[PDB]
Amino acid sequence: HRRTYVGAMPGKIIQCLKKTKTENPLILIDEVDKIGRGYQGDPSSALL
Amino acid sequence: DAIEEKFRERLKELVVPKHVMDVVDEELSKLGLLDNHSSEFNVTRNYLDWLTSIPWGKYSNENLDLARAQAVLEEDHYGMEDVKKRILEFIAVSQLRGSTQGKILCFYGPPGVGKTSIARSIARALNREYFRFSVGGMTDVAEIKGHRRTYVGAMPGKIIQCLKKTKTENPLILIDEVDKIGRGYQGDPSSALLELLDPEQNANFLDHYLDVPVDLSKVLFICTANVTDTIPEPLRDRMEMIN
Amino acid sequence: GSTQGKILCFYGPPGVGKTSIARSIARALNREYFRFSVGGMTDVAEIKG
Amino acid sequence: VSGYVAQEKLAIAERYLVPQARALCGLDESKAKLSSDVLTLLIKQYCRESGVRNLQKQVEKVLRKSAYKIVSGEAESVEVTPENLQDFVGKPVFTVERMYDVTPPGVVMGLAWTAMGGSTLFVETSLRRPQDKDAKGDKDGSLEVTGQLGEVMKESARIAYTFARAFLMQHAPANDYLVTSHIHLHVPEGATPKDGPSAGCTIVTALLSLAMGRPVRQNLAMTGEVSLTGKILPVGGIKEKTIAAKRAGVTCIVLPAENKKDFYDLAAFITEGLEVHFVEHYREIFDIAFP
Amino acid sequence: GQLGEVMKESARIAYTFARAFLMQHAPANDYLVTSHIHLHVPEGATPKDGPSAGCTIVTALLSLAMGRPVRQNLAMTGEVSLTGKILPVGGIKEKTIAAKRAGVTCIVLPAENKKDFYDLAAFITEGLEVHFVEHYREIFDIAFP
Ligand SMILES: Nc1ncnc2c1ncn2[C@@H]1O[C@H](COP(=O)(O)OP(=O)(O)O)[C@@H](O)[C@H]1O
Ligand SMILES: Nc1ncnc2c1ncn2[C@@H]1O[C@H](COP(=O)(O)OP(=O)(O)O)[C@@H](O)[C@H]1O
Repeated sequence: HRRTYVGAMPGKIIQCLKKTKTENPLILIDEVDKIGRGYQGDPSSALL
Repeated sequence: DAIEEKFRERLKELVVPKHVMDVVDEELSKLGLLDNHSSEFNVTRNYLDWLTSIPWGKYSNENLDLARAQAVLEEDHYGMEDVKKRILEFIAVSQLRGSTQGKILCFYGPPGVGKTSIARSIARALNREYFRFSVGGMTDVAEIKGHRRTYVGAMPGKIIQCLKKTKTENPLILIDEVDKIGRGYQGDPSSALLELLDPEQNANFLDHYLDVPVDLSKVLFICTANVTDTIPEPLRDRMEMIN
Repeated sequence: GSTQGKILCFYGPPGVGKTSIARSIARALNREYFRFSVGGMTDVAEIKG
Repeated sequence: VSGYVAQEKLAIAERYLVPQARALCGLDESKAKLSSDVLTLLIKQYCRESGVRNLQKQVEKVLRKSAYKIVSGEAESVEVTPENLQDFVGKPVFTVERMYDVTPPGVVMGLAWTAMGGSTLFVETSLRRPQDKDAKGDKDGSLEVTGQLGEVMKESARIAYTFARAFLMQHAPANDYLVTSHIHLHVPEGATPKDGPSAGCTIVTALLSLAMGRPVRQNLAMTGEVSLTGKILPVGGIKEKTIAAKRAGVTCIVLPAENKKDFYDLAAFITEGLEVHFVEHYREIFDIAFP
Repeated sequence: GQLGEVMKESARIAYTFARAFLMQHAPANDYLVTSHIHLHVPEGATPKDGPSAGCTIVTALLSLAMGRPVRQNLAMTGEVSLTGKILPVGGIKEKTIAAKRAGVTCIVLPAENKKDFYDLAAFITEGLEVHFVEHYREIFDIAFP
C-alpha cells in the first residue's frame, strides 16, 4: 500500500525478502488458474 | 506510573515473550512521552489494558489420560461413538507424539445437535478455556483483526478480547458458523482468517490495532460450519471435516 | 528542418517480427525506445495517473 | 506432469507416503507394519482418482487408528492384515468399476480428458416416441441432445448425426430407423470445452448400435473426432486418457492414426496389456467393434 | 417448483425412460406420448444432491399412467441412468432417520450403498424392510402388482 494509507505494509513478496534474507529466492506462486480476474483492478494484470 | 506498575507486576508474573516485552518497553517509553490527561492517553491506556490483560504464557495444563476424557465426554454427551472415537484418536495420537499439536476441526449437521455443547465439553475435558465467536455473515475486518488504533473509537479484533477474558495463553477458541462468513471486496475477513489458521504463521500473528506479534501456537482452535461445501477451498482444504 | 512526430500502425500474423523491428528503428533514428503494452486494460487513470 | 498408473501408486506409497504419515502420528515401523497387500487392495478398490491425495487420506486414517490401539488399546504392535483392514477403514465402497458389463444396445464407453485426470464416462441413447407413427410417415427423426451441452458440442452432435444417417443407407438401405424416429441422446458432463468434440467418434457408434440394435463388443473403449465424411481427426491429452482407460479394466482401444506418435512416448510398463487399433477413416472402426 | 437446470435434464431423462418403459411393457396405453402433464417438485433440496430425487419422479408419472395408486407409505430414493441402471446417492443416514420419523415401513436404495447403511445404530434398523436394487425393472414389480 502507499504507506500513507492507514495500516499499510509492503506486499507479501517483501515479507519474503525480509524473512528469506536472499536476493535470489525461489518464489512459488500457486494456483494461477483461479486468480481473481475482476472489474475491481485485476491483480493478474499486476502480476505481469 | 501507577498503571505502568500494576501492569508491570503483572508482566513479572505472566511470562511475556521477550520480544513483546521489549516492544511494550518502547511503547511504555512513548506512554511516558504521552500526556497524563490526553484523550489519546485514554486510548493508549485502554490499549495498555487490552495488551497487558492478554495472558502471555499462562498455560492451562491438560489431562492426557484418555480415560478422564472418556468420563467427561460421557458426563455430558451420550452415544455418538464415531465422534467420540475420533476425539479419542485425536487425544491418543497427540498424547503419543510428545507435545501438544494443532489441527483445526469441524462438526456439521442439523442445528442443535450439540455441536457447541460438545465444544465446551471438550473445553472442560482438556481444561482449555472456552470462548464462542460467531462469524456467520460478518463482513467488517474491525471485529476480526481490529482497527488501526489510530481511528476514532478503534478497538482490537475479537481475539484480543477472548484472550483478555479467558486469562490462559492456550484456550479452546470456538469460531461459530464459518460457512456463511461475508467474503467481500471490503477486505475479506475470510481471507484474513488464514493468518489465524496458518499452522506456522499463527505463531507470529499481528493485527493493525496492537502491532505487537502474538503467539497463538498453543491455542487449540475449533470452527463450526453447518455444511462443508460452501466454505472456500483454501480454508476448507486444511482442516478435517468431522460429521 | 526540425524533428517531427508521426503515428504509424503495423498489422499481421503474430510472430512476424513487428516488435522486433521497433527497436531496430530506435537505434536507427537514435531516439530512445520504450515499450508500453495496453492489451485488455480499462483503467483510463493508468494512462493518465 | 501426468497422472499415475494403478501399480505405480504402490511403489510411491510404500516409501514416500507411508513413512511421512507415520511421522505425522509419531509412530515407528516397529509397531505399525503395513504390508504391500493392504496397499494394493486399497488403491485397487477404495480410491479411483488420478491424484494420490485420496489414498493419502485413507492411510492417514489407518495410522491414527493404530495410534489409538497403541496408547490405550490392547495391542502394543498393531499388525494390519487385509482381513483386519475392514475393521479400520470399514467395508469396501467401490468395486464394480464400469457399471454396465453386458452393455445393453445403444450404450458405448467413451474416454474424456476432463479438467482433472480422465474418466471413462458412458454415452447413452434411446427412443422417445413410437417408431411406426405412420408407415408412410416422412418426418425427420429429430435428435435431442442432452447432458449440459455447450453449443459447440451441439454442432459436433449434429454432424455426427448426419454421418450416421448417411452410413446406414451406404450399408443397409432397407433399414430406416434413424431418419424416421425421434431419439434422445445423453452425454455426461465433465469434459472441458476444448476437447468437447473429442467425444464425437463415440456418438456415431452409439447410434449405430441402436440402429441394428445389436450390442457393442464388450469393453472396447474408443475416442476420436468425426469429419462429416468419415475422416477422423487428432485428439489431445492422450496420456491421461490411456491411464483412465487402464483403471477401468479396458482391454482394447481405438485412436486416430494421427496420434500414433504420442501414445508411443509413454513408458513401456504403462502400455502393457492394452491392444491398440489406430485408424483414420471411420469405416475401419465399424469392423473392429461390431462383427 | 423452483427448478434448477440440472432438474431440467433429470426430468427429460426420466420422462424418456417412462416413454420407453411403457412401449416395452404395455403398448395399449398411449397416455404419455399423447398427453401433456404438469409436474411439481417442491423446493428444499440443495442443488448438489438434486439428482437423488429423480428415481422418485418416474414412479410418479407411472402412477398416473396405469392410474392405480402406488402401494402405501413406500418412500424411496435413488439415481436413474436413462437406461434403467441405478447409481449410488449420498448422505443416506439423514434420509433414513427422516423416513423413520415419518412412520415409513419399507424403503428402496441402490445396492452400491449397502456399505454406509450398516454404520447405523441397531435401534434405527429395527422394523424396516429394505430393498437394494440395481436395474429399475425391479422397482416396477414392488409397487404395482
Ligand atoms: N448427546 C447430547 N448430549 C447432551 N446434549 C445434547 C446432545 N445432543 C444434543 N444436545 C443438546 O442440543 C443443544 C444444542 O446446543 P449446542 O451444540 O450448544 O449448539 P448448536 O445449537 O449450535 O448445536 C444443547 O442444548 C444440548 O443439550
Ligand atoms: N525478419 C526477422 N528477422 C529477425 N527476427 C525476426 C524476424 N521476424 C521475426 N523475428 C523474430 O520474431 C520474434 C518476435 O518478433 P516481434 O514482432 O518482435 O514479436 P511478435 O512477433 O510476437 O510481435 C523476435 O524475437 C524476432 O527475432
